[PDB]
Amino acid sequence: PGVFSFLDPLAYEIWMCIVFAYIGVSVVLFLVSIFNSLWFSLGAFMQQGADISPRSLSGRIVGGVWWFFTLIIISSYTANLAAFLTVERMVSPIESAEDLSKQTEIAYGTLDSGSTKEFFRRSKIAVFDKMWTYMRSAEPSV
Amino acid sequence: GAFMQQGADISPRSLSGRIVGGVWWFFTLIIISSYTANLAAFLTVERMVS
Amino acid sequence: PIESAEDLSKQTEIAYGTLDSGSTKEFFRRSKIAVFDKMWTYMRSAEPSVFVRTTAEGVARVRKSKGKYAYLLESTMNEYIEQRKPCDTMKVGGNLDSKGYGIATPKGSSLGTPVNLAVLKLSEQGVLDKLKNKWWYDKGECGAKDSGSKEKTSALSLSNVAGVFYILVGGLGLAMLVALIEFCYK
Amino acid sequence: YGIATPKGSSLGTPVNLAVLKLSEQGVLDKLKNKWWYDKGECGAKDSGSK
Amino acid sequence: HEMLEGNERYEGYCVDLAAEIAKHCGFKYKLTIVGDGKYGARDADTKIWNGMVGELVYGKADIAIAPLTITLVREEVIDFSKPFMSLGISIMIKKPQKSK
Amino acid sequence: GMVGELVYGKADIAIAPLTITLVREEVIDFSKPFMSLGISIMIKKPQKSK
Repeated sequence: PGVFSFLDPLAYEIWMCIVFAYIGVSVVLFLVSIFNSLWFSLGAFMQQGADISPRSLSGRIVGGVWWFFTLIIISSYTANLAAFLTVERMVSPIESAEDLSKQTEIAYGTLDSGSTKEFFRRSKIAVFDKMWTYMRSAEPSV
Repeated sequence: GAFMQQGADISPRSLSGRIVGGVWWFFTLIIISSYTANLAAFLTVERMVS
Repeated sequence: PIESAEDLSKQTEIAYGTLDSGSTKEFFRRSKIAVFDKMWTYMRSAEPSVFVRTTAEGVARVRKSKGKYAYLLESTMNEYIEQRKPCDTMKVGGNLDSKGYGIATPKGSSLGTPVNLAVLKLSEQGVLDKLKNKWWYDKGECGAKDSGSKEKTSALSLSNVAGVFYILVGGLGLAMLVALIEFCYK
Repeated sequence: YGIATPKGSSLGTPVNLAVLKLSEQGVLDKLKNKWWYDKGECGAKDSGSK
Repeated sequence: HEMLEGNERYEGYCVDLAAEIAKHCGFKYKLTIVGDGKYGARDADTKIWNGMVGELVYGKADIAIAPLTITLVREEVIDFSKPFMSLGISIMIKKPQKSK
Repeated sequence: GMVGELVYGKADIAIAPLTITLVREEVIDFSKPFMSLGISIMIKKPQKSK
């Protein structure tokens, strides 16, 4: 585990851009209205974005687009964070024997000579046949 | 009443309280997002027991 | 992204060509069919030359185009490359014309008649359909469909989010322009 | 499919060669498309089903 | 291949098909590669046959087990058996992903 | 059938959808094929929307 597992659903690059847009919008709200306006824009990012415009309006449309901007990023992070977790549920922790022959990421092999390798050879069952045909031509030698 | 609507007024904004909730909003923004994501996978395919 | 073959002749963003000499190029030349005639007229006067020197060039030209070039060739070679790394090619739609390979004997040979009968017994016993299934899918280097189930791609990109930043700064550009026309009136 | 002639018939070799000339001149692909898509009844169910 | 000798040097579809044809017909066969490495064609000026189709006509081989495309120009000098694999011209595009 | 009328002299050539099988190639000569085919799937038009 660990703390990162937070920038896994959201790329490293986008974390720096949302902070730039945070200060990129907080500086536009400073010109429409040095320490009290930046303190207001932090109290504005805290709540959607952008007041004291008063009302009307320049400011209204600064955060009105920033709200739609910040409403989107939080919707994109939630969706992609749902995907990284659903794939872990859908993979099936290997459980039986036929599940091993359904994927090629976790390769498999037997002994080069013995009752194990000979069993997959002369096998008439469907499941064991695919495993041998795989391991017979699998490179490198499983 | 500040936990009710995101976080932290009566600073007002200026400023210390605004960063108390300003971080608390981002803190409560990620947690609520993490709830909907894990609960979605909980309604997709469930075992749901041994 | 493309299903049938008549669809790919209806656009020009994804240029298409064949081998510069062979059974494939001559088919479009003498084709009395409506769709295939329009394809030859385009490739006949397409610049730069959509034709390639060797068949190996036609596949390398599809893999380097990021999806802006398609090569026309036999269904055997196309289905075969689809099962080879990096699994970046894909057969789409049906076949254009009907053709086939065959075993050849000298005329008036003792092998002629027996071998010909021998091919049919193999085709009906599923031997030909099994050797085919052996040397392109069994000994292949890619799933297909076995790759649509083992989709282990859970990535996230920045290029998708860049649009919301555009409308933001574009909204701030309209905001500062409105800001400048609000400090003058009052 | 293929055209069949009795064994040892004088039509065997000539008609066999004839099928290749029709296939390589596109006449077979033309005749195929003539009685399948041209004279077909579902002109809107073949170009929209892709 | 530099450790083997004979038919066992080679492997592939037509290699396995060569055995099946020999088995259902009973004859000892020796897999040899075509001299010029070409398929079946006729020159424009010399009008001499080259490749595998040429070796059949001129008596340099006995049978051809290869991806030989059944064309009318070859059916005249040699005998083509029934087809063993139907094919046709298809499209090769850029598969996913893309991820564009 | 048709292959019967070829072998038994009651015909000279068969131009029809006659499947090329081994049992027939032994009694009559087939010409080169004019129309390749195979077994496929026929599903009903997907009832989209709904």
